[PDB]
Amino acid sequence: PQITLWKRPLVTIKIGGQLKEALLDTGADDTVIEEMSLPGRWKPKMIGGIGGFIKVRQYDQIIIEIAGHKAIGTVLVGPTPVNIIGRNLLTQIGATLNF
Amino acid sequence: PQITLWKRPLVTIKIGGQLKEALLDTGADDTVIEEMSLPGRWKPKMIGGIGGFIKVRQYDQIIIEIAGHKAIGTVLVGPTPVNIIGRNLLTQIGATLNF
Ligand SMILES: COc1ccc(S(=O)(=O)N(CC(C)C)C[C@@H](O)[C@H](Cc2ccccc2)NC(=O)O[C@@H]2CC[C@@H]3C[C@H]4CO[C@@H](C)[C@@]42O3)cc1
Ligand SMILES: [Cl-]
Repeated sequence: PQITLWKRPLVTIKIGGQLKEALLDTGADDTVIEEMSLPGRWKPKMIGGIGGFIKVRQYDQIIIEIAGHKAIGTVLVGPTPVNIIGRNLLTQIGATLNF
Repeated sequence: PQITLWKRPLVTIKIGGQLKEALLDTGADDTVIEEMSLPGRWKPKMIGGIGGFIKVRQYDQIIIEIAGHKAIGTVLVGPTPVNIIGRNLLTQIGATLNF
């Protein structure tokens, strides 16, 4: 698909057996998902945005379906107000910015 | 151009006579630039990201050249770690997300 940017670029994702809405975000290095339970070991991490830093749990090798496209990578879980699909997974579905 | 996302999508902008680097950010509604002096009156705005809220100054109808494309629109000025080009100006230069 080609997605215009008049509105937030939100898509449906499947992660950990649940359906969620998430933002396709070229400004995010990593993918950040609201608090949920995932399997495996995790390590703590601090990530910084506008307004300061938050603590998240880093999970590796997580499978995510993004608008029907399967991808695997690291997912950060923490108190974000919006689910964010970052560059580490956008590259895997072949996403590009065009102008 | 067509910009892949294996690296941060950084571009050169020109604003108020100065060259700066900025991130093309589909996850940002608005455009936010580090502290600088711009012409005209400003208005207050609160913006919220991952780490809380900050107060910024809103300037309207600012000329800005983004990777050689001219845009005229609203720019927010405040303590941001990186200069962010958001959807308000990405739509003016005709940017889309494709996969
Ligand atoms: C290592 O991995 C990461 C991954 C992500 C982040 S990140 O979330 O911190 N970030 C990184 C940028 C700032 C360098 C990704 C950016 O796309 C963010 C996404 C977003 C949208 C909505 C809510 C939270 C986060 N966007 C935003 O902050 O948008 C807000 C939205 C409301 C208004 C409109 C915008 C103009 O100013 C900002 C503060 C905004 O206020 C950092 C590190
Ligand atoms: Cl990854």
